[PDB]
Amino acid sequence: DKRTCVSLTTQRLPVSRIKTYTITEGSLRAVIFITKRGLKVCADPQATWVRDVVRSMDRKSNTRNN
Amino acid sequence: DKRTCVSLTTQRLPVSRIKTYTITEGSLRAVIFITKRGLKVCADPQATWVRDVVRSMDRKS
Amino acid sequence: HSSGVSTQSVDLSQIKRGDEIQAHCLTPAETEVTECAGILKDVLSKNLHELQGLCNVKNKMGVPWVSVEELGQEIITGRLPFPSVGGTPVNDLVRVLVVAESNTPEETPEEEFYAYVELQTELYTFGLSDDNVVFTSDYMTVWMIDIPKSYVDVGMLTRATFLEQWPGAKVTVMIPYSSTFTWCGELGAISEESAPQPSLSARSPVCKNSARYSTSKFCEVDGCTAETGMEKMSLLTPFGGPPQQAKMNTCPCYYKYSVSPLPAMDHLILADLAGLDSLTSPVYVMAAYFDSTHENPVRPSSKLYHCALQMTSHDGVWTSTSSEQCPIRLVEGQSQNVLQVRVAPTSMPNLVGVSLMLEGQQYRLEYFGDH
Amino acid sequence: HSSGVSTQSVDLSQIKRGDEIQAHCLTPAETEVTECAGILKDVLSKNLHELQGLCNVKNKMGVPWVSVEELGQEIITGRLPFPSVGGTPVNDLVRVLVVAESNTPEETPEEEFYAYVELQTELYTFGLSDDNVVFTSDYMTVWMIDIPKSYVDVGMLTRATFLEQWPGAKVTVMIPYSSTFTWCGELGAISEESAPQPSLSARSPVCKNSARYSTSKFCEVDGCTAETGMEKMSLLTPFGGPPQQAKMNTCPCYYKYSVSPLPAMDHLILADLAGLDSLTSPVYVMAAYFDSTHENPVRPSSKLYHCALQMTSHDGVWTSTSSEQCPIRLVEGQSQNVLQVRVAPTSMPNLVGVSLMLEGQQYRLEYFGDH
Repeated sequence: DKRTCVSLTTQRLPVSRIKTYTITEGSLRAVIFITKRGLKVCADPQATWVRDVVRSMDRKSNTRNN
Repeated sequence: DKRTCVSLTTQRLPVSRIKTYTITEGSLRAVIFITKRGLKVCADPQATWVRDVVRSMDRKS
Repeated sequence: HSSGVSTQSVDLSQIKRGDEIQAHCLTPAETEVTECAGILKDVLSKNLHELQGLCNVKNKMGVPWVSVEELGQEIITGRLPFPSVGGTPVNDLVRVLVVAESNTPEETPEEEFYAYVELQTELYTFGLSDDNVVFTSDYMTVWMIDIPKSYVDVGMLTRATFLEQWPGAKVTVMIPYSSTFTWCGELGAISEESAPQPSLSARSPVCKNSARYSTSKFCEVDGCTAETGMEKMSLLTPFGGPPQQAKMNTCPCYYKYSVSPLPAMDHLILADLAGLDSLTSPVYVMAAYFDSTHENPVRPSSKLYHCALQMTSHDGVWTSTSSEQCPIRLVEGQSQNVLQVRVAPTSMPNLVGVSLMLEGQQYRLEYFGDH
Repeated sequence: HSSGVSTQSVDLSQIKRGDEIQAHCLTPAETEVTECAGILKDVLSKNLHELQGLCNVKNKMGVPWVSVEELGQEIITGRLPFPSVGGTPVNDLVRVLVVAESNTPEETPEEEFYAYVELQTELYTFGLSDDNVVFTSDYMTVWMIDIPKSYVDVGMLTRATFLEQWPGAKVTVMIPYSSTFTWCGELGAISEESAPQPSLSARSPVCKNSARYSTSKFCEVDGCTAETGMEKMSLLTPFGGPPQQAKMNTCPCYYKYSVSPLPAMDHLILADLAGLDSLTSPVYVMAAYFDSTHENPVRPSSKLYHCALQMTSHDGVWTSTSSEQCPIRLVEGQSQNVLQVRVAPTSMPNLVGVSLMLEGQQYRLEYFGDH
């Protein structure tokens, strides 16, 4: 079934702890980070630190992609 | 030495328990009911119940 | 019985000037006793107990007489089981109506009826003075007073000092929680040699161990999944309790504190109640919450709101009544024998608590804390 | 020196734009960070630690780092030893400045300095968001926020989440209590393997079992007569440790709660302090009291007030600031080495508590409460 974020984390998450991410878009669109051990934290897609991580990951999953 | 009232009781005293009495003026004008067991109690003279206790005690004084 | 919980509908239309009593005696209006004391003088002369019909819920407890011989006092003191968080400082006040009374003796005694009632909190101690009376009668006095809402909650001890142990002596604090819900806390006096007799009223911190719900880590284990329908029910009603069983749901805690994706659902079930088939009096459900809309981070202080719902039996079918901004609703469950308290998942972060009030039972569920 | 207590005089005239800071930064004014952020960007960009001079009293405590590997968090949490009762629900708000800093590492680090800081109470958690920031630096951030005074007291937990165990990390909460008095609660981070190191700060229910002081039945026993000059002193300073010994008097309780006639004396000694001859910094004494001036018995809404006095050593001779509308005053003890806190017996009923603050010690004396 569908899962939506109700609350967004209020603490930044180190890129050095994220594994992957997605961007579900409901009434409360958000970036769902998946920590290296399985936790799923929602974050503001508008937050600078989030954007920074989303980029850092795309730029780290690109070079590490052929 | 001398004694004063800094506060006036909020509860009533049963007249069937006030041995003596005495009014005191100065800092805060008050009524000082002494109980049959000793203990003293500062009350308000403007307080309705108070006047009722004095007068029903004055029939014996 | 010296204790228990009871309910009843309250139609202000069928209440002597109730329309007015509500607005001038149970609402913080004129700061003088003039207005209210007028309305009650007129109405209580005809029917001495017209006020009893204003209590939607009545939670009474038996407290023993305590004597202070030196001063010839007969005292009864007790912790009223306030059904909900009183409020916040940023809130306004609530006009409460205190009432001391007792049975009218057969032979007129020599001493008349007198009672000093005080609602003492930590710092201050609100006293009901002569300047607070709004009505008197041979064996009953009614005091009016405005107390800041947050003062009216656990921590506020109720003490009533008498000079005689009048039979049937009791003190009642009528506490309006909303424009249409009034809870009456009652202290009924009982033998000095009797232990305090509390009503079946409990307080449950549904979300004890808040940290646990910061993420969906324990969802599977806690039993909160799409599979179970976000329902992990646990009994509120103790074993020998009334035949109406009440249950609470812990899962809402995830929807209130989690920053993890949770199953998308229209409503969560905060609690349910069975036994409606044999329940005669109504059921009240009160919610406490914040309206974080239009908040300023620099001065983020919101007011705590309260809405109360009522479920009633009509032709074997229970239906719900509602308040305006109420985040919760009551609807029939799996059968006519059950009712549930539904709320929207997105409302959980601002929901402070919900309380169940019905015959012989009162449950104050809170979503903050550990006690 | 992980923990401790320190004081200093505060000359706003000697402080770079101190007058503005304490009016748009430490006072509930513009509901926008803009003003204060303005003053602070100028002032702090020059003299970085300029805010430190506004702390009349600083009370720091060493608190162990608490890791959360899964989230890469390094948290420091602690309950500040608030000096006095925050306030009543009737009071206004107090604007606080929350600072988070750390030492400037000699070599540029990987990550940048970061810290989320929340002030959490039972019902609400005031998070200091980006919308609250009024200043930032490579290794310092200052937030600002208005909170109802009553929330700022014991019960408020201070929580600081970081991402690295920044050497020198510490969260400070500058809390004004009056126009001339600002108390700063500092949480200094210490080894994760260390034990909490709080400061020598005690809270004391001077009038425990207040029902005892309702009459003068226990004056002879408690040693509170005229034979004793109404002085039942008790050491506040533990052991023969800190060279300055402070003492409290329990007799004031009688003058606060007793409705019996008590001795007549122009003053009472609420407390005293010895060791002024070796004390190299100023002593502070804050009284918390309710305004006497009779209110409406129907709506007893009363505000809580705070006033701080300052004792300074001028050539070995100690003098204090004016106690204009402050119920208490500081005078010289038997020697220049001793100092006393004096008060009129008449003002005890409305006195809530007095706090003593000096080098290494802080004593919060409360006249209400039983523990």
